[PDB]
Amino acid sequence: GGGRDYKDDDDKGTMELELRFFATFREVVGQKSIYWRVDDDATVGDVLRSLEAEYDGLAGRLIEDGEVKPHVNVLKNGREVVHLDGMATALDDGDAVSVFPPVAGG
Repeated sequence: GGGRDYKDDDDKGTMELELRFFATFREVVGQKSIYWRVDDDATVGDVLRSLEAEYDGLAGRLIEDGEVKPHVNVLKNGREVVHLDGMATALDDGDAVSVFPPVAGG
């Protein structure tokens, strides 16, 4: 079989995630919570990787050097993945990835 099956219906193995945006990231998307369709294997890092490919207002500020970003507050089922694996935590179907832009910690 061929690759790229990032849709609903038929075999594809894509899951659906509630991507909750807050602060700057919220007004960029213009939406405070959405439901995206990525593959089941795709994790929080792939999600924000793809998010900038859509939104110019998210470009660069959600990826730093292949990880999420210093000071950016990104979450996963309410658990802020900056304290754990940001790029590849545990993303399953019906989940909720919450995101906040990088905070001035000095």
